[PDB]
Amino acid sequence: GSSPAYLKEILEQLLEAIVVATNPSGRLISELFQKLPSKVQYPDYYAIIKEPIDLKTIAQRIQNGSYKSIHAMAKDIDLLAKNAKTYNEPGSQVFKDANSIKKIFYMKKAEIEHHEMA
Repeated sequence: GSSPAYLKEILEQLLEAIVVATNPSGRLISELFQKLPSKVQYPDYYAIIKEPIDLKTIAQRIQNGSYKSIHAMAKDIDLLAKNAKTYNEPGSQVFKDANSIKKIFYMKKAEIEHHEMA
């Protein structure tokens, strides 16, 4: 089984793929997902979203050793995207970027596993 250090490297690879990704315009897809919305500016968000999460939290979990599997990080990516697609609307940039983050994450997860299988 993967050591904590080996797992950390894998999770860091997955996170980096998300945070460096750009749209055609050159804008970072991850920009609005790094930190949760301000509680002062978005009290509606916190009334609506049961378990908020951002990339800062996910990064902290990677650094602290709180994930014990890749699947555990995947569940948090699912949550991140689901929340964004609940608060914002289909066709909005945040909604689109949430789906983009999910695609980037799952593609990289598949690639990492594929390499492990030979």
